[PDB]
Amino acid sequence: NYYDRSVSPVEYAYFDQSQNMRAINWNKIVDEKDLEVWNRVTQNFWLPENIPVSNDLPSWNELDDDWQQLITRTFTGLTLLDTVQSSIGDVAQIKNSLTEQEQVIYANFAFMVGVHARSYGTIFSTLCTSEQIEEAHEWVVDNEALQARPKALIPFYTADDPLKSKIAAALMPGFLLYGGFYLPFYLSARGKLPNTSDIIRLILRDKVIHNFYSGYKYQLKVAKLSPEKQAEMKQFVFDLLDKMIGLEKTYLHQLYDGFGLADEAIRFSLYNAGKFLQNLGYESPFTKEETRIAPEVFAQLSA
Amino acid sequence: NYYDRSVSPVEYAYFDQSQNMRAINWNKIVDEKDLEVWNRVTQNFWLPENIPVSNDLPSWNELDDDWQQLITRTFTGLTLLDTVQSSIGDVAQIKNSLTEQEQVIYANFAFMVGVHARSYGTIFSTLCTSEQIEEAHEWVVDNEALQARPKALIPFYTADDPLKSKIAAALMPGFLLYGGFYLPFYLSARGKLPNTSDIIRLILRDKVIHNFYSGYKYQLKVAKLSPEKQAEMKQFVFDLLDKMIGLEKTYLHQLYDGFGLADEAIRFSLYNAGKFLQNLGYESPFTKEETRIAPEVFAQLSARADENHDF
Ligand SMILES: [Ca+2]
Ligand SMILES: [Ca+2]
Ligand SMILES: [Ca+2]
Repeated sequence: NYYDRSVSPVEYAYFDQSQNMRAINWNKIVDEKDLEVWNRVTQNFWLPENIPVSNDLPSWNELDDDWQQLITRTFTGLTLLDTVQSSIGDVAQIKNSLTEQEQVIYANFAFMVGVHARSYGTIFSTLCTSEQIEEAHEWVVDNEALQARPKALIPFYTADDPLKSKIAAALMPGFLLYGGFYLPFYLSARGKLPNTSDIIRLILRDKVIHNFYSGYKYQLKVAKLSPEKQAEMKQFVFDLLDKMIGLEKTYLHQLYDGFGLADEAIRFSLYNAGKFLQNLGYESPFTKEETRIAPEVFAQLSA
Repeated sequence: NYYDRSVSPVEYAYFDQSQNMRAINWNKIVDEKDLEVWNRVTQNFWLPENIPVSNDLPSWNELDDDWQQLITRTFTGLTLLDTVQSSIGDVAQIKNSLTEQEQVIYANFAFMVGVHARSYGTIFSTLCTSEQIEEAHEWVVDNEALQARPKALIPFYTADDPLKSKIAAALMPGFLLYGGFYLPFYLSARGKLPNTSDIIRLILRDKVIHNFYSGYKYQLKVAKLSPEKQAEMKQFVFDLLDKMIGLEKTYLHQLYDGFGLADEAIRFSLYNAGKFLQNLGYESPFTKEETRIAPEVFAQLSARADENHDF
């Protein structure tokens, strides 16, 4: 068959030029799961302009300067993480794909995480002053605890280990932003910024698929490895997650300093750390007490 | 100001870690052209399943096996070029961006060229047999003239010269597929496969912007260079275009062998070669005779993409 004696262009470009290139074949596909994911993420296309964030103005005006600062800072920090994933992380997955369709799906992911980053700008334009916006950018650049998180993960994207790169690509949508996502749901549970929470739910509708898919592809690759190499990768995952949780806790304590929200946000974050691990085929070590989310906040998350 | 003492993440990842990272700022935009392009390409989002080509079945079934084969082969060849650009070319532009928004726009481009590639499969699903689809894939793999074209561009994407990479990224949507796009417009001008041409026009509505945008960013960067380096880059562009035209001519004569379409297709290609040069800030050397397109074909080429097909 033509497929078994040719390579996809990205394999030609970065791995092996010994055989000629094949065009993508969407009429005969290797993995049915790729078509399912492709259809879902493309049919879920959205842009921030179609949520009426202006209707949040009354409840925004109920919040003082400190709360408004917290929200702008929180969201600008999430914007940084999306900028990392759109511009580096998801595109780095393309060349390490198992299938042709997967290469196209990661292109979609990079674009949609771009749209996620863009959506915070829409919220800021609708609600924040230009000085609130600028202050939050200054704060993000100068917050070492914030910066430590992407600085720890970026090297996996730029190094030559596809499995470690894949783990980072799952960890970003699966875990790293949930500490910040706590804030809008905490607020909307109390009748504040309901339209902003609709944008957050559109973002999560994508991110849950991004985490699942990267975890799915990770599991396919690692299952081929020897038991010793499988154990080595598991050890790497739990060690990296442990480090990222340490960094996330430090950052969230700084972010929410004065508001009391950090310990709840950390539990919300750890619930998702467990989900991240589950999507890689591992068991969550975290207790029900460690991952406890208030019913009113969980209702916002799961709507 | 925070912006002037920080770097974007992709700059941090690949080039410069002397400063901390900044989040993309969509509230204070460096180049309003980026916002204009972002808004247009995102508003133009479409998916090929929304343009069913089941209504092409009557005119498709009129065509003999040779014409059906030609179309399947031509489109599978265009699918390869889209696969090259989606999986390698456009994403390679992200790290060489002048602005933050440009990084996100090239992510959009890579995705949408993926959609372009996807669209041919939806056409084949409706019109082609399993055997026709498989034969075309075999033919593309084994056709050296076809292969030579993306093989000439890929090295620029994987190498570390950003301007040469940018030129390649402009040449793909600006020039390399038009020799093949001649076929559906030749057909639809004769009342054949009209719905397929709607898909081609949706594809072109994106590709014209991809070419414009890469050409625009190229011009901004080369304007900063010394006159000597500008002269070096101009010579590279015309040299690369000359090479690509030679490779395209050889491929189109093989593709259209027995149909007589190759000389018209080559003129159609060279018209777009001129536009490619113009979008890079250079003058087209090609004569009116060399780039002559029939009005009935140009009518199909230039018709507005149907807004009803938008997502
Ligand atoms: Ca405003
Ligand atoms: Ca508390
Ligand atoms: Ca002729």
